[PDB]
Amino acid sequence: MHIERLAVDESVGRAMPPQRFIEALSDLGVPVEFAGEDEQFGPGDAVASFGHRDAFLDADWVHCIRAGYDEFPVGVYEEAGTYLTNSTGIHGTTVGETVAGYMLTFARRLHAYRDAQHDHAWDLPRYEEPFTLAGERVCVVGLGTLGRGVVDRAAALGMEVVGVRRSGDPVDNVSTVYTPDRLHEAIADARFVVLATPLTDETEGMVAAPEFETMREDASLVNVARGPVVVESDLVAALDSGDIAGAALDVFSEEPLPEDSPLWDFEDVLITPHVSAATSKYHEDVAALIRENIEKIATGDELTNRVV
Amino acid sequence: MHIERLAVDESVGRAMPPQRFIEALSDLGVPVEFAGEDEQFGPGDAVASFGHRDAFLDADWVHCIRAGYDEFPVGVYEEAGTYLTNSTGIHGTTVGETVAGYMLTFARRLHAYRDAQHDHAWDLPRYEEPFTLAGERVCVVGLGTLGRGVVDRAAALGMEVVGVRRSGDPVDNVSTVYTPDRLHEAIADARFVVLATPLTDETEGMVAAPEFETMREDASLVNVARGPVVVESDLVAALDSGDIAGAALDVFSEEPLPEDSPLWDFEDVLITPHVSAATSKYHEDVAALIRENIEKIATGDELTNRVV
Ligand SMILES: NC(=O)c1ccc[n+]([C@@H]2O[C@H](COP(=O)([O-])OP(=O)(O)OC[C@H]3O[C@@H](n4cnc5c(N)ncnc54)[C@H](OP(=O)(O)O)[C@@H]3O)[C@@H](O)[C@H]2O)c1
Ligand SMILES: NC(=O)c1ccc[n+]([C@@H]2O[C@H](COP(=O)([O-])OP(=O)(O)OC[C@H]3O[C@@H](n4cnc5c(N)ncnc54)[C@H](OP(=O)(O)O)[C@@H]3O)[C@@H](O)[C@H]2O)c1
Ligand SMILES: [Cl-]
Ligand SMILES: [Cl-]
Ligand SMILES: [Cl-]
Ligand SMILES: [K+]
Ligand SMILES: [K+]
Ligand SMILES: [K+]
Ligand SMILES: [K+]
Ligand SMILES: [K+]
Ligand SMILES: [K+]
Ligand SMILES: [K+]
Ligand SMILES: [K+]
Ligand SMILES: [K+]
Ligand SMILES: [K+]
Ligand SMILES: [K+]
Ligand SMILES: [K+]
Ligand SMILES: [Mg+2]
Ligand SMILES: [Mg+2]
Ligand SMILES: [Mg+2]
Ligand SMILES: [Mg+2]
Ligand SMILES: [Mg+2]
Ligand SMILES: [Mg+2]
Repeated sequence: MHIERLAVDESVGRAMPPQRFIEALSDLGVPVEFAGEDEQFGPGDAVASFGHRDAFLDADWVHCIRAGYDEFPVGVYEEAGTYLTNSTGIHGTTVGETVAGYMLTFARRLHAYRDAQHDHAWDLPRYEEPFTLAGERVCVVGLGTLGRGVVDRAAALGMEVVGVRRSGDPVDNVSTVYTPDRLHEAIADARFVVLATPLTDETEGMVAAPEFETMREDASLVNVARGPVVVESDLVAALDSGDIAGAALDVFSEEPLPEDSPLWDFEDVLITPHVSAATSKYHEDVAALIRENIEKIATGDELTNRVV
Repeated sequence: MHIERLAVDESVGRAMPPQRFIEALSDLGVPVEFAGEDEQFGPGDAVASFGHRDAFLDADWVHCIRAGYDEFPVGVYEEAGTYLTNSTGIHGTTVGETVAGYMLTFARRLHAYRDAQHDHAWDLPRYEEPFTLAGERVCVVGLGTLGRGVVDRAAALGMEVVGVRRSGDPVDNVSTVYTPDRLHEAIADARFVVLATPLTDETEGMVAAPEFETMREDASLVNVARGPVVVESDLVAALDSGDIAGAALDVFSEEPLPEDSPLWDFEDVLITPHVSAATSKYHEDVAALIRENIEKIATGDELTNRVV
């Protein structure tokens, strides 16, 4: 399979300016070209894209610039003979730092202080409100690149770390790992529950009213995975009733989050606009994977992060 | 010395409910009692207090429940034969976590997102705005309990750490230690400059217009020390002119921060109301110091954290 061109789909703009990425891929050994949204593809084309387009099935290879490839019809790629790769492996530091930032925000009450800053108010916390992450329990659901980025930072901060993954097998810096049919055992005693799984048939709606019942009333949910891993209306109901204390949410069942969502209005909810993995160097981070896979395809080696 | 009672001055309420601290010391080996602000003291009395009262000079021992004793008349304690101890040693985790929180808030843009949350606005950052702490440089000025709490967390997050202390001697997790006469060299290339010194003769007004000139235009100041280590009007001017990018400020020249201060209104300033060390377990953390010095008094050993 003989790549002659890398097309950079305009949808990459949802993560990074296309020209920054195109410039990062100079010296690839094939030309790199911008592709607008209604262009055609053919043999010899590789495409780098955020979203899926059916026109891509005329190309030889699509590199999805996201870790999560849930919006791509994987079955149709195989039939068309188009390779599909993803960008898992590059988001550990960005998302790990954002999640550490969410947990420290809640522990040290930074968000409440920011609210007060708008009012020029010197509002002192109640004695019980500020706490330390050190000594507190976090459950990380999904123990891959994202989850491990969270775990390693949580462990370094002195948290007790448990988690969940498909295999249930051990992970460094996780004291106890559970399979997904022991999720309720994993989350029950945690001060924070972090979601870092792909969106699949299995994970869709994982976290719903039963899970919020099981969680501690003083616990917070962190979702940096995909919105539909949570049943969003159940999350709203749990927040309304005080079944849990709050949440840090980067992803939602409808994005952008509608202006009329109830989720904006809770003091102890942090909303971030699907930017937990944002970075001014995303173009370099993704370019490294493209260079790697170009070499693999050129030499007949197995592609890195091949989905189908 | 021979202690028969610990009085808990009501001013401890500026950090912790007095009854919580009294009850935490129910097995100390001497009785512990609430003291109101106009009580008198005598031989055998120890007193725990946030601030100084002249009535305490009739006691044998005052434990200041703060690390910083700059509002105590140290001179006069020696004359009265009253021992004075402070609470340095107990704020590393709380302040370390807060400062990691500030830094992660700036890197990951969480404060901007909080502001947008109030407006129900899905506001995407500029491409260049989000970055990672990993790989960025922090200079920690003061390498004691606070400063080491910052250092260790910064280092674990992948930062390059340099710092400043009086002795110049190496410190674990600091790549390069400078003496205070090389402050300008220490700060010049740092993305974050963190202040963690006591307020002394030498430290007052350390950070003023010339230091803001020296610092990078993209850098942020963190002050968790004392407000007067900074020349506050010079900080405002520096922020206005874009000499530095922003600041996380827990302490100020005048506290509470006056409502007319320009500091409240900068997007890239975080105001917190002298709470970087706040904790729902402060009672336990201070109690541990009392228990340690009661053992020292009983055995005739030197007191821990003795100021005079
Ligand atoms: N918010 C953002 O900007 C952002 C950025 C990047 C990624 N994401 C999302 O995060 C997802 C994960 O990315 P990643 O790079 O960390 O993926 P990854 O490295 O493939 O890790 C996935 C992890 O999920 C586990 N898992 C799968 N099904 C599970 C289940 N039912 N319950 C519990 N754990 C389960 C896997 O278990 P095993 O270890 O046993 O295989 C693995 O530990 C992506 O698919 C994407 O949706 C979000
Ligand atoms: N915001 C808050 O709520 C909060 C909480 C606790 C403390 N504080 C403030 O923080 C201060 C430090 O507390 P701590 O427990 O960390 O004290 P500490 O353990 O005694 O450490 C003080 C450090 O400052 C260094 N130092 C002294 N003069 C300096 C100078 N001119 N330039 C640079 N470094 C200098 C000392 O250097 P050497 O090691 O070489 O002697 C030491 O490393 C307290 O005095 C208090 O004012 C604030
Ligand atoms: Cl949903
Ligand atoms: Cl109480
Ligand atoms: Cl000043
Ligand atoms: K094809
Ligand atoms: K991975
Ligand atoms: K383990
Ligand atoms: K619950
Ligand atoms: K429960
Ligand atoms: K007790
Ligand atoms: K005395
Ligand atoms: K100390
Ligand atoms: K060192
Ligand atoms: K000066
Ligand atoms: K400057
Ligand atoms: K400069
Ligand atoms: Mg409140
Ligand atoms: Mg269920
Ligand atoms: Mg609202
Ligand atoms: Mg090879
Ligand atoms: Mg100077
Ligand atoms: Mg204002």
